[PDB]
Parts: sequence; structure tokens; C-alpha cells
Amino acid sequence: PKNLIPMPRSRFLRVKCIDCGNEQIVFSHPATPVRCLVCGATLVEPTGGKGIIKAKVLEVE
Amino acid sequence: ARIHARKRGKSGSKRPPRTAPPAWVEYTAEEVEALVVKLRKEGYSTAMIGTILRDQYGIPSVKLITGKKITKILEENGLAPEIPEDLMFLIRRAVNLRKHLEQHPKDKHSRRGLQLIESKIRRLVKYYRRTGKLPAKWRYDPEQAKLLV
Amino acid sequence: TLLDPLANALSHITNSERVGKKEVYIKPASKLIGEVLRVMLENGYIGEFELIDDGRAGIYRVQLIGKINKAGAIKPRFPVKARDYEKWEKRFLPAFEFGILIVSTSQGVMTHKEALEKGIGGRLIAYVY
Amino acid sequence: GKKAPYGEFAGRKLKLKRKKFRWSDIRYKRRVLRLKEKSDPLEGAPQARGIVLEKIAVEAKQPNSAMRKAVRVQLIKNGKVVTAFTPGDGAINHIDEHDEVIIEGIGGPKGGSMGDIPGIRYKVVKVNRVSLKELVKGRKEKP
Amino acid sequence: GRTTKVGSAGRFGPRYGLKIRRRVAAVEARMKQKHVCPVCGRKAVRRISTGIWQCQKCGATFAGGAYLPTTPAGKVAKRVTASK
Amino acid sequence: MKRRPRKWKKKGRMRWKWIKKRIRRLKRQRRKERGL
RNA sequence: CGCUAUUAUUGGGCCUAAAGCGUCCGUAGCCGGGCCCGUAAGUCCCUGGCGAAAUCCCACGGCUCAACCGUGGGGCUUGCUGGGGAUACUGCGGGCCUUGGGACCGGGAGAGGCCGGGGGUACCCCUGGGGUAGGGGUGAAAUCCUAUAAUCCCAGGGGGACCGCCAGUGGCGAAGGCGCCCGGCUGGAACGGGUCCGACGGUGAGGGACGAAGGCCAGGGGAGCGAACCGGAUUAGAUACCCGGGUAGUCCUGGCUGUAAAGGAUGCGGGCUAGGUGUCGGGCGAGCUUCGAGCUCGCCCGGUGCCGGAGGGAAGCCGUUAAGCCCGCCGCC
RNA sequence: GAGCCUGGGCUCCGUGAGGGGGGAGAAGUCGUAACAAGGUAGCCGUAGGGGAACCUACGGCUCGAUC
Ligand SMILES: [Zn+2]
Ligand SMILES: [Zn+2]
Repeated sequence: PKNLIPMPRSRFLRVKCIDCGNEQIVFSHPATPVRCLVCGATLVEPTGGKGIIKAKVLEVE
Repeated sequence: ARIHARKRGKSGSKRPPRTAPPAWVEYTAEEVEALVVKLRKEGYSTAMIGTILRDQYGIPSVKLITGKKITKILEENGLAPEIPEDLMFLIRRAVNLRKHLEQHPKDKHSRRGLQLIESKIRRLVKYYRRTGKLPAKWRYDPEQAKLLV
Repeated sequence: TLLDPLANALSHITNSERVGKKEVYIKPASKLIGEVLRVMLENGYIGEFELIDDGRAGIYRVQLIGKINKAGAIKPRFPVKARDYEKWEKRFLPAFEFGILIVSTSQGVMTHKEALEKGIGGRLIAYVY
Repeated sequence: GKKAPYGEFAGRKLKLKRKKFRWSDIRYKRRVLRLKEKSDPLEGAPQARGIVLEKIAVEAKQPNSAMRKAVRVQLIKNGKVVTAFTPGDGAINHIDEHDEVIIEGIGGPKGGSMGDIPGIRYKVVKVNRVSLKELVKGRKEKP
Repeated sequence: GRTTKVGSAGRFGPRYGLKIRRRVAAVEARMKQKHVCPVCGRKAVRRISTGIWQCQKCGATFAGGAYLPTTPAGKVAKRVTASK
Repeated sequence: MKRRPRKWKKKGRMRWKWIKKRIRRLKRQRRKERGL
């Protein structure tokens, strides 16, 4: 068949913070800065389009 | 197309046909509601609440997880705005423009923007009167609107 | 903007048939469109229409076989009595029994032949030949 | 663009549109406002009586060349003066001044003049209650 | 304001002509309104005499034009002397 | 004025702008003649 | 009356033949996305009371047949009204949805607009130094400037307008229109978005706002150009074309005028009917890299061009940026 | 409450010494504006001028030919 049902190109990620080893679910195309809930450090800087990841990706949901 | 500019842009969201929430969602409804209330108390709007839940907590389509919307969650408490948010954003834009134009009379290209903003406000007023979210005699007037913001 | 989706469905079918397509997609679905496709299939103008579920509305996938010359919606939806079908036949069709006039009644959507058997009238919506 | 209006509940505007754009036709305008009646010296009649004043001759239009004989006629209905053509060969000889004359239309596009002689609209039918055709053919004698 | 075309020149009726009445009305309508003070910044400046202007609130008293507190040459002199 | 764009063609005709200029002078004279 | 689809509901036209308001905002009106429940106003069926006769259609009968007259069956009277039944469509009332539309966040593009500050050459005049007889202009000449020292070169002072090449087949804007650099205030659009609202929409008579040049009013300024005008030439004549001068105006501040081949000579919204090759913006993915906000290739969205099959058209031509097939609204012939 | 007089309101026709442009008809006189790059490319808007077609200036369009 055809691609008539529009499906998203973005995905959710399970990343791990280097400092404290906390695992966290986050969005791939963010519009705000994403911070470690525990430490407070930034894991994903926002851009136009896809965001830059500053952590280790474990799973891509 | 755009109501004024008539340009056929398509830069929106592509949501999938979900009915049930996914399994990899950690939080539950009772936590999501508290998160909403807290982010509201810290002065955020509904759109930003949703954006933050999505980006930082991994909560897609709050309505899926909690069977109701954000404005419903906030009305169930004493936190919902008296004037809808679109109207207030537009009214703030209009107030700021009138301030600018009092100092810049002959700009003459932002007065048209002011006209367009007021047309949008009038459309929304006509809608909200019918739906009942405003009294049926509510009128926009910049004089009295200076105090709303 | 979008005012009438049945008209668009029928015009799309007409053009695709004119230029020789096998399948066609009708994006905003509706029960009127479903019933009209049912009547067309019963009378042998199409084959094997299916409904697909995207979270917005229904989509209709229709197969074509090479039997439609012209298909169109009737606007305005004129009311018609049981003793006045000949005028509209002569106005919309090319021969005394050639094609179908689709009528909405209080008993359902049907062809004018069945509606005449039952002895009732209704509203004209579509024609096919 | 599609032709408007076309909706089921839009008959008022249709009727107004047709009424408006019908005034651009000259037939309807003239018939309704009654202009021919206001500008006609025969006052809506197919014939009329008159009294002669002067014989004359009109030069034909190019590329033809000839002199058509005509006569100025004063009408008894209203006193207005018109010009009438005398058909036939020698017709102008069987007409003197102060003779009574019956006038008809000459026959032309839009109830007007004919080909070679523009400016004239009427022709003579009778002279002192006798047919000019009979006069010309010699089957009669005028009193 | 009962009049459509005439203003302060309605005082002397159909006399003296159109151009002259228009000019008088224009000048007087520009003059008699209130003006901004160069000291306090409020619209309270009126004329006292030919060339002498006074604010009512602060009491500022300055010299200026005959029918308006400023002149073009005055503006240009102010600018040029401020720069150089 | 309301202008017919056919008039601007030059075939059997004098130039439309000059014709318009000639028309605006005659109006001037006629109204003066009445004295209104 | 028809002919006449030259009044077009059926059933007409608006690039060039008559015809799209200069552009936009919006009032009435007309047209309005999908699902569920109810009502039964519109709508359909059945039955009661009315819509005089003559006139119209058919059959039979009487004057020889017929025209005519009589008997009976239908129709006409553009329809009104009393009840019963139905609920697909429209309307009315109440809930739900997110595709159309609006709001918000992010990183970027752009001569979009206003204000202030700083400059760049060139042109005109004035003051000094040098030099000496022509300069300017034309098809050819003359008026004109010049020994009170011109044209030309050098050093300085002042003034007014405009912003070259880069510059594009480019961009922003509703149109008109917008090009030196820096800073502040401000309008809109595209892209990306499991963000928010939940049909809030289209068009728009009447009304309103903006709107090249030119002209008018009031006040300032005025280098160059230049209607009017003054001269010199050409010419049979020259109220013109060419040459030398030159007022209003062209600039700024505040108003009026509301007009253009204000032209894509093509009104606006939505859906469908092969594509190819260029270029601007954003995004994704591959490769190179002097590691640069860098270069090449492909794909998605949006703008902006050139070709072209089917198709359309009187043709010229148009041809997914239709002048093709459908759903709407205004203006005009 | 007729009729008479009287003062006004509206509107169609009636008649008038004499002036202005318009249209046909003969084609008479002065020039040569337009069609070719028509011999100064043409046309729109505004303003000034001229025996006449027309000239000039600012802004615009190509329905403009050539290298
Ligand atoms: Zn951490
Ligand atoms: Zn003061």
C-alpha cells in the first residue's frame, strides 16, 4: 500500500546521565533544554529540528 | 490557507492513532496531575506544561494517560484562567503595539498588524460569547484592556 | 473551504476512471459515501470497497473495473415525488433505463427504481452512468 | 469560477440579479419605458392621413446614383411634417399639392428606413382615396 | 463647534473674504491650544504677549515666536550650536 | 472619467488623451456660459 | 411569441473579440468538516374538507358526416386546511472528535516598516598658488564663457541631493513599493513540533483603511535637472525634434486630492488529473574537508522560473503556479 | 361642504429672439499627426503650451524593431 496515514519521524529515547548514572526517558526533537532531574545538568540542547544528545542512548522506543 | 496572508504552510504535528497508553510510561495519572498543578503554580501556561512533560518527563498525550485535558485538570481546582489564553496573548500584543505607535505615528505598516490582531480578537469574542465562556455583552476596548494585562 | 465531500469523491472517481486507474482512495469518509458505494456495487459499477481506520476519520479504498462513464453529485438536493422521476431521468441520464438516480428516503438510500416500487419519494443526491 | 448564486435558499438574489441585468437589453428597456410611443408622430398607428405641401427629390446613397421622388406631408393628427416616398414610375405626376394622402411605413430594419434612401421612413398608399398602384398602371382616373 | 467650515472667524460674519478668514482661523486655532513646557514637560503653555510664553503650572516664562513658541530658524540654531 | 480601453487604439481615430483634454475645455466653457 | 444558449434555473460569457472593483479588513446575507442521542419545523406516504360553471384531453350518442350540442371519465384552478405514519437529508437542542483554522516554543532567512548616529565618492560655488589663448557644443554651425585671465592642474573652505560595481534568471511586502554602515523599537511568513483550543470556517452588497507620479494649502530649503519662457540653428514654413540659459517643481515638516497600460491586460477559498530540469529558505540522510555559519549528492515541506505528454481552446497559446473536471461566494458584459 | 379668490409643493407636455457642441452629405482649403524603427518608437495618468492634426516635462507599460 501507500503512506496515507502520517506517522511521526521523532522517537523517544532512554538515556543515561554520565555523572550520576540516572536513566531517563526524553524526546528527540525538544523545544526546551532537558536537564538531569537529579544533578541538574543538561542532556539535550535544543536546535532547529533534531536536538543534540550529550548522553548515552540505551533504547530507542 | 492563512486567514490574511493566504500561504499554504504545513508544519504541524503527526500523531499516531493511539487508543491506549504505551507501557514504557513510568508515571501514573495521579502523579501527572500533581506535576501539572506544580508547573502551573510556577507560572507556566498549558502549552508549555505539555511541552515540558513531553521533553523532560516523557509523557505523551496527557489525555491518553489521564482521561482528561489540562484545562479540565486545572478547572477541577482553582487555577484556570478567567479569560482564555489565546485572547489574552492577542490582547497583550495589541496593548504593546498601541504603546509603540503612540511614539511612532507614521510607521504605517504596523497599524495594519494592529487591525489584523483586532480582527482576530473580534472573531474569538464572537465564538466565546456563543459557547458561554464570556458574558454575551463582553466587548473589547483598549482603554479597559490596559488593566487586564 | 471543504463544503461537500461526496462531490469530491465522485469527481475523483470520474477523473481516475477517465485516465485509467485501478484503485482510488477517498480520504474523508462518511456513511453517505458508504451507502452510495454499496448501491454502486450492487448495481455493478465498482468492486470491493474497503474502509480503513486512521485516528481522524475513515478512508475508503475502491477498486475500478471499467464501467463508469460519468458520476456526479446533484446540488441542490431537490425534493422529488413518486410521480415525477421521468423529468429528472430525462435531465440526467441518456436513455430510458441507463444508469441510476440515487435517492435518500425515510426508509434509506436506494435507487429510484426501488423507490418507485415502494411508491415513495425523497431527495436527489447523486447520479451514475 | 462557478456561477453564483446556486444554493437551495437563494432565490431572492437570483431574481434580483436577473432583473438587474435585464435592463442591459434594448428590447425590454424600450418596451417597458414606452419610448417609441413618446417619439412617434403616427402615435402608434399603421396608417395616417396627411396634406401635401411640397414635392422634392432626394439623391441616392453611394455607390448608386439617382433621384428618388418624395413629398413633404403635414399630418392631421398632430400637425407634424414628415417626408414620404412615392413608389412607381411617374407616381410624382399623379400628385398635386393640397391633395389628400395616406401614409404607411416603408419597411426596413427596426421599423426604419430602407437601403438606398436613408432618412425616409414612410411611403404613399392612396391619393384622394385611390390606390397609387392603380393610378400608375392606368386602371383608374383620379378625381 | 456649531460650524462646519468657519471657526474663530465666525465673529465677523460675511465680511472680509474667504482667503483672509481662512488664514486668520488657521493661525488662531494653532495658537490658542496648549503647548509643552521646556522645563516640566506638561501641556500647560499659553501666550502672554507677542513673543512671550508662560506655563501655568510651574511658572516658566520664555521668549519665542509671535504665534508659536518655536521657529524653524530657532530649531536649526539650537541644533547647530549644540553640536558645535 | 470612466475610460473605454478600445478608444486607445489608433485606427480611424485621434489620440484618446488629446481627445480627453479637448473634452475638459468644452465642459469649462459650457458651465461658464450658464455662470454656475 | 418563436427564431435567440442575443437575458442563459434547465442553459451564456469576462488573457488578447464587450466585460475581474488598484489592494486589503470586515457588517447583513448566501455557503459550511466527522460521530452519538433527541425533536419532528422543512421533506415523503396515506387519508378527510375546499379550489363555481364555461374553456382544455378522451370515448360514446343527436343534427348527412363535421364544426356544434349532450352523457361519462380525467385534467386545470400555480394552492389552502384537519388528522395518521416515517426519520435517510436539511433545520433546532445536548454531548464527543481532530484532519480545516487559530495560539505557543525552538533555531534560522529576508532592500518589510519607524527613529537616532556615523560616513563614501561625484557634482556646484568661494578663497589662494601655477600657466596663457582659446573652451564649450554640433550631422555642420552659431548663441554662450573667456585678458576683470577662461578651459586645465594643485591646496583648502561651504552646500544640496543620491547611495555605483558586488546585483542575480535573487529576496521581503495586501497592493502601491523597498538597496551605504551601526544601534534601538516594531509587523508578518516558511520550517521543526505524540505542545494548547476544539469547527472558532469561505465569500462578502453596504461601510472603512492604505494607495506611483503629478497637482493644491501653509511654512523652510534649494546643488543638479528641468514644464512655462528667453535666445541660436535647421526648414518652403518650425509655435517641434538639435544647441545655450532658465521659473514653478523635484528635498524636508503637517495636511488635501484618491487618480495610472495602478497589467499576470487572468477575483478569492477547497479537492482531483504524467512529469523533467533550474534557483531561494528550512529540515533529514550520506559522503569529502584547508575542520570553517565550509563543498558535492539524494529526499520532505514551502516559495519562485523554463520546458513539456494527455487534455483544453477560434487560434495565438495554456498545460499540478490551467486558460482542464467538480464544490462555493462577490463584481462586471 | 361644493364653488370663488388667494399663498405655496411637486411634476409631463406646450412656446420662445438667439448661442454651443454632435451627426450625416459633398468632398472644397492648410498641413502630414498614425500604420515600416512611418523617418523624433508608440500608448496610459497629471500639468503647462500651441492656427489644426499636435509639442514639451515626471512617473509607468510593451500592445516595441534592431545590434
Ligand atoms: Zn545526572
Ligand atoms: Zn512647565
